[PDB]
Amino acid sequence: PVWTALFDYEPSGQDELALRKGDRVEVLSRDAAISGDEGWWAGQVGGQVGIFPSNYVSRGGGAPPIPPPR
Amino acid sequence: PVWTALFDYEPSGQDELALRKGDRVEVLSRDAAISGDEGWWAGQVGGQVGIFPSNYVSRGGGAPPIPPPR
Repeated sequence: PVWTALFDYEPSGQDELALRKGDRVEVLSRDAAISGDEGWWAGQVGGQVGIFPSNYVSRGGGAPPIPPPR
Repeated sequence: PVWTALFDYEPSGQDELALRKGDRVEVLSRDAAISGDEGWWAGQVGGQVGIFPSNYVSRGGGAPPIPPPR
């Protein structure tokens, strides 16, 4: 299972992670005790680690599906 | 109501539309009569119109969500 950013997000604080549409986001914690806020998760995109709004990602992506026949 | 590509799709036919993950895809028809094959939809990306595998897109996109409070 992977998560994919479905929207761009621009940090309004230094501990926040920028998201761009289509980014694969590695979800490192869903626990508010770590993100510091309900509805914020901790993740990584490329080399960057920070918190991001959980409603900006969708569980989806990974291996591309086999396309239907033509 | 927006559709987003969740995976990259490399065309393998002259009427096929390339997708890149995170692209918004304007869906012009879901009808196989139009696409010419079940599970292939017709759409527009980047000014080009062609067909793509319907299993590469997800309904979602539109406006970025309201982020939760910190």
